[PDB]
Amino acid sequence: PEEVQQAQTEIKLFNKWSFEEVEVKDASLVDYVQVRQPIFVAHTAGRYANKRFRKAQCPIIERLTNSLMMNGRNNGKKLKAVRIIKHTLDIINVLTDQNPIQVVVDAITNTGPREDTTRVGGGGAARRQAVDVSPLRRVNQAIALLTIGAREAAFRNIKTIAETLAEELINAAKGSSTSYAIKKKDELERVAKSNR
Amino acid sequence: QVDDEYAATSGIMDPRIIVTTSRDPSTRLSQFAKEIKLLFPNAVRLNRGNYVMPNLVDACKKSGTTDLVVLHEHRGVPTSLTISHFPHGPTAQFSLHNVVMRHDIINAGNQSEVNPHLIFDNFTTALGKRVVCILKHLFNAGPKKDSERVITFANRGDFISVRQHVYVRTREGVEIAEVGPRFEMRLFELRLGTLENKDADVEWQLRRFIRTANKKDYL
Amino acid sequence: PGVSVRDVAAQDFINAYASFLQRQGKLEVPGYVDIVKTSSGNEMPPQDAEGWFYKRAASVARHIYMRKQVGVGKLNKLYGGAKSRGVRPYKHIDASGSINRKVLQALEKIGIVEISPKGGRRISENGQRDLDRIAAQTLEEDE
Amino acid sequence: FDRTAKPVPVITSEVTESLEDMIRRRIQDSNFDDLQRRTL
Amino acid sequence: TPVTLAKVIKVLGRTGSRGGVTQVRVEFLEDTSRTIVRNVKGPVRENDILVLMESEREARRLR
Amino acid sequence: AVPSVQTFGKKKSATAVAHVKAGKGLIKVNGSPITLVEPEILRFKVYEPLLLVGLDKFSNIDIRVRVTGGGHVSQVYAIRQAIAKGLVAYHQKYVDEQSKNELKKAFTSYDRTLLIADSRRPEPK
Amino acid sequence: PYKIFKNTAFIKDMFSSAMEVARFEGAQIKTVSGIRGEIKRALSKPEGH
Amino acid sequence: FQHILRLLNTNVDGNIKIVYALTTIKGVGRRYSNLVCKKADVDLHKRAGELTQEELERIVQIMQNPTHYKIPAWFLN
Amino acid sequence: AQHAVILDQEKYDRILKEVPTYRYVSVSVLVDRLKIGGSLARIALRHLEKEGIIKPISKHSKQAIYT
RNA sequence: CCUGCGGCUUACACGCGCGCUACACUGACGGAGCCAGCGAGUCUAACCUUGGCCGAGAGGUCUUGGUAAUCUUGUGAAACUCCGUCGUGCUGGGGAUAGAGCAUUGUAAUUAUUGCUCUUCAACGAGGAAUUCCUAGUAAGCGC
Repeated sequence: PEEVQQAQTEIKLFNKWSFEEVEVKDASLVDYVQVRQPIFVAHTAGRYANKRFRKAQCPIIERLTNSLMMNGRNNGKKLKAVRIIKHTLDIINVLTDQNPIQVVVDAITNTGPREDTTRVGGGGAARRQAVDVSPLRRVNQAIALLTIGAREAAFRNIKTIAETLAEELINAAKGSSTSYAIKKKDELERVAKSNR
Repeated sequence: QVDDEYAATSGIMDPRIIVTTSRDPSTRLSQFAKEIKLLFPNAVRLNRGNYVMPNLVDACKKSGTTDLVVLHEHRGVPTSLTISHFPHGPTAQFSLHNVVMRHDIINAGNQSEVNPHLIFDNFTTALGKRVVCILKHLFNAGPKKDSERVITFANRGDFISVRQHVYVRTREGVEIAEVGPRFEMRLFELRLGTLENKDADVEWQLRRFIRTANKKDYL
Repeated sequence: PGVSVRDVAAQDFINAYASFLQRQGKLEVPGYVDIVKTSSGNEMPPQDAEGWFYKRAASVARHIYMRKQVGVGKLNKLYGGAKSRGVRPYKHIDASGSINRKVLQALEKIGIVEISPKGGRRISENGQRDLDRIAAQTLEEDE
Repeated sequence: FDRTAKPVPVITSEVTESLEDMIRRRIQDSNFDDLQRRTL
Repeated sequence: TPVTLAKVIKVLGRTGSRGGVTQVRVEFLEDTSRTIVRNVKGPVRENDILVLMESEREARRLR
Repeated sequence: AVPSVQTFGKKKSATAVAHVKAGKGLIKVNGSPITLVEPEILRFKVYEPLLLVGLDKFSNIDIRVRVTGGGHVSQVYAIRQAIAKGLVAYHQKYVDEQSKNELKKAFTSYDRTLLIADSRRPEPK
Repeated sequence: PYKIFKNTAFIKDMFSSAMEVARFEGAQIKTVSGIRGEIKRALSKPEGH
Repeated sequence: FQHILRLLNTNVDGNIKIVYALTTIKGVGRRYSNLVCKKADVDLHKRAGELTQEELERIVQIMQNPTHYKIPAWFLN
Repeated sequence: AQHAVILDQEKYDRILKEVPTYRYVSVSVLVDRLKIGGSLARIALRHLEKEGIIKPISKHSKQAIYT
């Protein structure tokens, strides 16, 4: 068909958003976020969970696609997550028509809590010790916080999951702390610097 | 007596174990599988999820394993057990009845999982010999001179019962503490073919609707 | 270059064949559709219960074009699902037998249903011609 | 009426105590059963 | 408050501490002279990159 | 005889076998069009078989496929593997083997799992 | 009997309650034709079956 | 649009569609409501702000005279 | 009724003032208490005449129509 | 709500535990599409079956296929996918709870044995102290 000829030259993301010209804003995420893979759909179910750093081999978009089916009511549903991801990407490209990939990457870069904190047992005296956060660890924490805020949005609201996800992604791209993930990153930095 | 299932490997190599379950265990059945894991030395386990048993056992066999135990249950509590000795060895299929749970009663110390001391009590008939050799070749070869972990098999009234006891050689005698589960174990078949066959040579089946099996032990 | 119902879509050709039957008009639908739910495992009645029988007949014609022959057991299990039996586990049930037998009689009226080899359901020259006409009408659905 | 097989035998403090004292012997005299290690 | 960047030179070993957090030597990515041990909690490796919110803070043995 | 090949594609439990002959650029799977993905969201990965080498690269080859077993999601992956295998096979006997090696390298670097078989199979612990 | 598996049967009309059967789990029933057997467990929702 | 009103000594709202407002009464369920809406020749998707008292008394009489209008004996409560 | 467009004329005026501009989606067309007595979520059903404001977003369906 | 060890009673106010169902828009109902494997099945008996039939359904009609890859059987399975309906409402989520009718046995269902249908529409607004299991085709969810 016509879109078959269109995608025959440029392998866009589902032939609706270009899978090129994606940029990572924040530093310390190069080789921690997979954005160099030209693919068609985020369901490449090859064996990547076996190793530690092979989890960075899957795309962060495919990581969020796995994060959609993270609930008792939906653990193991694939095409529901894929269609919801396509709807959320269309909602992002409607709210911000630059690129769903670029806007999502900007939100991921702006939703990162740069510091961490640990509770040390101390032999019976727990204390708050500020510690660093690893690159893939920070990326996974941001993705998890975003998916959790999106899931917590659709508790008493007729809004679609794609709609709440796009609203949280817009709040994270703005960094306005109007989403749970951005509020969580701000509170995490505040707590880490509270006991630095 | 050592058998063709054990003659080339009885005291030669010390064994490893694999503990698993039939399909979708209940939580307490998993906990009991944990107990039978931590009782045995050389203890490694693996959950069975959506696995074809010829594929599972065949894949476990090239990786190298001496024996495989797998369980059953009835609405939370376990009832059955089988042992499959890998190198074409005999599968044995038992009914297990009672249990005490280390989680349930108290934390009474530790299952130190040292190469334990072995006790097989009151086995006379050649079937008792088969059970003794098959079960002995699952424990570790080489406990020490004073290995304080005494495992105990008792064969009174066709219901072999197992406990674990830990002893210290106190002033006038040993003193023991009760650990591990306590059992009412009873077999009902022996097949020299491994369970992957489903049709091979059954050594032994318990006659059930035979009159005299009210009285008689060992068929 | 060859026009097939298999090339045509599910919802698109389903609506097209249902409208063509509605354009045909005569199908002799049962009177039970005013009260039936088309299955025992169904809970509410069909929303377009007048065109539900038409959609079922269109799907049956599509199956008869795809497969050689089918039966009322095959149609019922094909058009069958689970049940709202309460809280106990729901197995899959079949569809209504009398509705299936009436629909089998309903498609031989238009000549779409014929007795297959060793009995069963097949298509005729009139049924194949009507299917080809509906498919060619749906072949021009690309505008 | 009659019985057809022998199911689960109930244990008590006495049966456990009997097996208890016999194993108190059976390590008190330090007789012990084991796999034996073949050379060559 | 611009948090600098740091490339880990190597994961510092024998850092006895609570399981989950480890001291690792990182030289700052802003300048390859500023190098210090830092307490990283996430799953990390060597020759990676990270954000350091403190300039001259250095990790110690946390028992 | 005709210039043709028969190739297979497997899944978790789904198989797919396609006979690819010298044709006109058609792919009939159980007598149905190749642009008829049942989910219809799993189409870009499905049409990636015709996208990894271009839409006109197989304009002289006809495909007759049959997929069975497994699941419906598995059937698509099996059909994709069968299509990749048929494209590689017709590139070797019905076309030049150097072009077969080049297309194999391109499809491999795109996604080796289309041609290679990377099952979710276990390993001992 | 009223329902028959292979090597397992379901029994009506001998008893009328549940604890009747529960008094007898382990009795022996012999077929009139002549094969041995026993009873094993009680069905609850059927009253004596 | 109409709010709740007195119907068979109940207060029934009309802003909701014709199935479920015709269900809240003792002796009528989902299927009975659906089939009496089928038999009273009213559109199944209408909310009862419309359907003036002509059709309301028509469904009153189809309640008190159901077997006149093909309500079968196997459908009875 | 008493007009058969009750709470759907002044609300329709507000929608033509606002919804024909930004626009909203099928989920955000429930704003301004779009509820019973009219069309709560059926604004996309009546959006055949109005077009050229924003693409839609269908949850149960899947569509994006520039309306 | 079923159910495994503990109180008390008969010729019912209870202590320790295992499961399923739900507590709703990734939802719920109407129609469309659909991908399995495991085996099982009847000779002097009636099993497993195909179809046509009628009855909403439940259920009754004769027949071949099969003593077995042949006929079930491609068990056209369920979750799954599309649109339709609906708006967070303890409603259409939810059916514990009853009554009535229908088949359907069986000598009888009577102690709702079972199955359909109608009607009845509880709690359940995410569950504290604690709490187990778990590192990939894994937890998890679905069916034959």
